[PDB]
Amino acid sequence: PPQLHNGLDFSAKVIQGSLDSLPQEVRKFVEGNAQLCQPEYIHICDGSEEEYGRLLAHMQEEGVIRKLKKYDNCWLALTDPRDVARIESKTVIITQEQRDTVPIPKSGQSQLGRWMSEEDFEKAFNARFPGCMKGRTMYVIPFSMGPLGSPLAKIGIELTDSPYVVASMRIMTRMGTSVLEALGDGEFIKCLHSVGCPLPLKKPLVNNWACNPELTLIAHLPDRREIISFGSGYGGNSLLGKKCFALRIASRLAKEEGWLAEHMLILGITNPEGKKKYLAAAFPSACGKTNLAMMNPTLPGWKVECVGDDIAWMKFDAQGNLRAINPENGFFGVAPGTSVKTNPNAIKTIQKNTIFTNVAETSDGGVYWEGIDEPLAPGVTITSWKNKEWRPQDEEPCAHPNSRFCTPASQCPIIDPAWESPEGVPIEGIIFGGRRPAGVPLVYEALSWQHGVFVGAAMRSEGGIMHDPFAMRPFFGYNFGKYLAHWLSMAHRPAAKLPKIFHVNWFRKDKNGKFLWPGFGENSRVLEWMFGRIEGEDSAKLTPIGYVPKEDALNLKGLGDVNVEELFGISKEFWEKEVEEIDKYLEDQVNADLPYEIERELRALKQRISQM
Ligand SMILES: Nc1nc2c(ncn2[C@@H]2O[C@H](COP(=O)(O)OP(=O)(O)OP(=O)(O)O)[C@@H](O)[C@H]2O)c(=O)[nH]1
Ligand SMILES: O=C(O)C(=O)CS(=O)(=O)O
Ligand SMILES: [Mn+2]
Ligand SMILES: [Mn+2]
Ligand SMILES: [Mn+2]
Ligand code: NA
Repeated sequence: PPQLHNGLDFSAKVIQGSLDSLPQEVRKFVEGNAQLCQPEYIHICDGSEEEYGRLLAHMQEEGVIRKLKKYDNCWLALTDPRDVARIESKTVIITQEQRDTVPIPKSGQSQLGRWMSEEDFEKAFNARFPGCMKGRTMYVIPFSMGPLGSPLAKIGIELTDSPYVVASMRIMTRMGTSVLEALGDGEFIKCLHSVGCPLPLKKPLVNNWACNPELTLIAHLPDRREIISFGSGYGGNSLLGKKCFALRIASRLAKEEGWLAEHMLILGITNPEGKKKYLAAAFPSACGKTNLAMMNPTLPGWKVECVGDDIAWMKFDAQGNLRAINPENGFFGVAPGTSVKTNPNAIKTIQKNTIFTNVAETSDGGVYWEGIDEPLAPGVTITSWKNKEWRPQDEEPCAHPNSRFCTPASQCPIIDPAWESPEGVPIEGIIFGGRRPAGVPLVYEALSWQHGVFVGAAMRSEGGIMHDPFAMRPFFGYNFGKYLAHWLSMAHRPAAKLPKIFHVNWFRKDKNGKFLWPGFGENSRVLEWMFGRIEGEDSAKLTPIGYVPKEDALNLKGLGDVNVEELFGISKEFWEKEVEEIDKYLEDQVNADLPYEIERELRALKQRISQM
């Protein structure tokens, strides 16, 4: 009799599964947080189809989702307009020393992370979590990041009061009983989440979407293997396996253990000769990873296949190959801009078993968003994401710009045969890229590994303004300076077969703000060039910024009107500005934690530019 009364025994409140079936430390995790959060019910997720349909029915009954009648088992959730995206300002990492998490900025304001003390977090935690799940179900999500059972997979337990989180996590991860069995008495990442709206409600509910914007806080405690998230039900704030776990926690572990957790798509590309290579590409959010990951190549005889569109875990094998796996189980893709033109393969994926968030609904029960490129029949009407009637004449979009689809990976018609291989896929090329409207040509190749890493460090998003090194600005699990040092150390691994490093720019514009490159499926012409360069073809011309394609090295047939002078042009004047800017940025944001080799590469680039 380990108790004097009932104890912390929550058995009486279990409505799915059994606490007795849980590994000991898992049970402890549940009951400790049950005591803190005070849920009315505990639901231990098994991951079955039966559970999933019952969950969707419950949410349908609760008014939390709408069935999209035009498609097969597709659903729509509409959110509070205050809870529409992963929120960087409320995202923090707790460590003993600030500098372990983020370099100390000379300006006194860091773009590379957001550190919170243990003391401050404890106060914030205590002001948020006690009784937060009152009147709600605590769902227990046992999930594997990476192929189930594999020793490279990592397991988490997410406790959440959101059924929307459960349904999405079932798509985005491998979840259920088999995960608990794979876990045994092993280590797991502790993931705690609440929408922060205990019953009875204190503030009004908008669009049946529970959230607490004012108290929204997404915290990480890597030393405790803990992710603790409050107040948002949206994407990266709530699906804790994705950014919180597979990037922030995992990059820190990767640093300690000799691997890599990165914001990268993984694709397999096959040339007309049937030769296949795998490539990894880091672009910032909103810069087109998912379009490339799922590309339909315009060039005949070329094939692209998707391993993953968002997150990559990578490490060397015994033979020196950099091996990559997608730790996700689905795609959580931006809906607006998705079309037959921009992503035909996504269009084919998302018509069954898919959850949409903040897109518009058509009167015949279908989905709509800006950039969909499909006219509707006259008479068909649109309900916006704000649940109002909508006309193309309105002063606002029918879908939120960050509206999403959530879709099973295995459903993708071009999903790669090896997308679940526990040994991972051999990466032969790493592609960096972002939005650079000026100065940066379509593609270049790095001069060396060290130059490659410098190229990643100098990536940009948002109109070529915001620095987003390695597409990881909001995702570093630790000090950026040390992350660079970790990337640089890869060149010292004996027999390491280092991938070639490229930088792309789909976004160069002319003087009128017109895109100089067609992009999307046409980016196959760029990947072809990369493929050949990996094969060691004599197709490259040396410049101050790296190797670029020679004249006529790129297949431009079918695009005879491309302004090649402007697209591939390199200006001494522009690049002088570029180095000066990178210098100020690294001085301000990285300073004492900058590895010497990065300083050297900045000097080397400046040097080559001075000889123009
Ligand atoms: N001009 C141009 N735009 C592109 C191309 N590929 C993608 N885009 C744009 O990039 C945006 C879509 O990419 P997203 O799905 O938002 O980016 P992502 O990297 O998948 O972002 P997350 O899913 O948030 O990580 C849209 O604005 C597209 O128009 C291209 O080849 N050319
Ligand atoms: O912002 C991103 O990079 C995303 O992939 C969406 S979310 O998972 O952070 O919501
Ligand atoms: Mn009810
Ligand atoms: Mn994406
Ligand atoms: Mn992303
Ligand atoms: Na809703």
